[PDB]
Amino acid sequence: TGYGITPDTQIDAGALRREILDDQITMLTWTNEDLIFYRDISRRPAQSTVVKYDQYLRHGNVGHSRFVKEIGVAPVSDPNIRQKTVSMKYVSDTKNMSIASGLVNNIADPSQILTEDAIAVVAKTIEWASFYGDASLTSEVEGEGLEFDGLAKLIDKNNVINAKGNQLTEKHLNEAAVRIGKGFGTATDAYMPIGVHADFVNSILGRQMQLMQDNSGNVNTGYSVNGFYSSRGFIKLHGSTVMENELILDESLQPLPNAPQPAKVTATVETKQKGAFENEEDRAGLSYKVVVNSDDAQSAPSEEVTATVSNVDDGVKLSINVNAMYQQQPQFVSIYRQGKETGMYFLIKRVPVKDAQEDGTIVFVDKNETLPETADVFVGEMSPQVVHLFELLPMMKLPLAQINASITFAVLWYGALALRAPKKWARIKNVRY
Repeated sequence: TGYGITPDTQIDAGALRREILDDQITMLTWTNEDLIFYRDISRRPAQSTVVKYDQYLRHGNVGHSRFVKEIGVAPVSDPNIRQKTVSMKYVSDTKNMSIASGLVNNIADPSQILTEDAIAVVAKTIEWASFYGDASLTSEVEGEGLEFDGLAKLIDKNNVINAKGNQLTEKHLNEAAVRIGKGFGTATDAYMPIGVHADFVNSILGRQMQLMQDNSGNVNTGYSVNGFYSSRGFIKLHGSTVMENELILDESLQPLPNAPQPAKVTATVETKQKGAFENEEDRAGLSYKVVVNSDDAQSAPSEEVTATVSNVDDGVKLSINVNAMYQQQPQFVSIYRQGKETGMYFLIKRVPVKDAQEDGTIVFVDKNETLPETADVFVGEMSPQVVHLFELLPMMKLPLAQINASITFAVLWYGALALRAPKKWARIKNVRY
């Protein structure tokens, strides 16, 4: 009031006559441009039913048999198997504008800030849909609304485990490049996260020292590493800055979301008291922290291996984390994710396994793998004949019908990601950040 002002909290019950100011928004987040794997994947349409056919070769029999005197035996050529892969439908849109707050005075808003929020949220859910989730066998056998994953199905012989999270020693990349060698192809790219492509620089390499006749003072230091080449020359387009699963919001940011429509918090996983049979050393005991119930159609337990087990490479496997799932229908729970321990050290959770759901009673999960560090980096050949993204209908927006004098709103399809060469690509696990 009166004379003298500031800092004064502008309630006019706390204040005087003076006129506050305001600005243009400044986005600190993942942007749209900052997505990469979704930017470079080549894309062709699948005009189809949600399925389609992919026709795929494996070759003849040569050996000591065929060995040439007069005639052969049975010139049976090939299997040529065929493999479908389904499309998937994943618009995620709850958009609203109160005709009140669309018509008042604004900041540049909203129906541009909304379309951005949409096209961004879906077109991120694409590449995240590419890097992790397979079709998790759901409440009962079928596909699911989840995109049959880009790199989960890949793993057959190409995942070179780093027995513990270690550096990228440039020997591993070489190994994944000869693995993709025997698959008749030459790995041209690499990806994810930016918490490796640094620690592949600041930890290991770039420590050549040039102590020369060299001027005092002004000179650079350090090293910036792209264009690695081993068997065959390539680039690492790398450092997405995106991980969703890897860092679980199961941290203190854990928030029940309307436990009405959020399936009931899982029974805090039955404590293993881990017994040592399955491949492992003799680990410690294991503890459990009651879960924080999660979004539409998923419940996620927490702990895995807690106290003493974590001295290097004991391969300590929490024996039975038995998740007792009891739910009143909200969305009958499907994926019950065991998101493993805080880390040996820096306490924020991680995500070892999304396990599709069957027992007939409590889910059973043995453990040790991948646990817990930021891990993957994905090397292989991106080229329209190898990693290929099927767009049933491109991203569109359709309006909807009004009831509450709000306005609903939507974006639309993407479809699925199909490999033509499930062996010509490679992913290595348990790197570090």
